[PDB]
Amino acid sequence: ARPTVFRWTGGGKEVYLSGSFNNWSKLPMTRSQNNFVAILDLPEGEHQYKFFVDGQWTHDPSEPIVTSQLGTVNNIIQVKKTDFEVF
Ligand SMILES: OC[C@H]1O[C@@H]2O[C@H]3[C@H](O)[C@@H](O)[C@@H](O[C@H]4[C@H](O)[C@@H](O)[C@@H](O[C@H]5[C@H](O)[C@@H](O)[C@@H](O[C@H]6[C@H](O)[C@@H](O)[C@@H](O[C@H]7[C@H](O)[C@@H](O)[C@@H](O[C@H]8[C@H](O)[C@@H](O)[C@@H](O[C@H]1[C@H](O)[C@H]2O)O[C@@H]8CO)O[C@@H]7CO)O[C@@H]6CO)O[C@@H]5CO)O[C@@H]4CO)O[C@@H]3CO
Repeated sequence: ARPTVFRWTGGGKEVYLSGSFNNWSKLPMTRSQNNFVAILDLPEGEHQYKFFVDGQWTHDPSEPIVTSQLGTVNNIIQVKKTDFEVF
């Protein structure tokens, strides 16, 4: 697994990260420079995720998106060879 950084820049007071990599639980993100950050060690390959921002599910319009099998919109990124790449 590679260290991988998620950064929410869309504002809010309290933000959780939810994704395929945590079985769609809600990881509290750390407030940092007016943004929210979380760092996970993730295997190389595809990951879907979304944000829970002040009680509302939201995706990041600046990362790629895909429609899940549930009929919902997730972000989709690919972890590659770069420690601490930011998504
Ligand atoms: O919890 C896991 C989950 O979290 C994230 O989903 C959140 C999402 O981002 C929010 O927007 C909100 O979702 C609500 C949504 O906006 C509403 O539209 C409504 O959803 C309705 C759908 O619109 C509608 O399509 C229908 O859904 C049916 C499906 O069409 C049908 O295919 C089937 O779904 C089953 C799947 O086929 C199956 O794969 C399995 O789903 C899993 C996903 O594949 C997987 O990605 C993950 O889902 C994430 C998700 O991607 C995030 O965005 O986990 C799933 C397993 O838990 O299971 C499905 C059966 O449950 O069945 C459904 C009908 O049940 O109906 C709904 C009406 O409810 O409501 C949404 C809120 O419930 O919230 C979610 C978190 O809840």
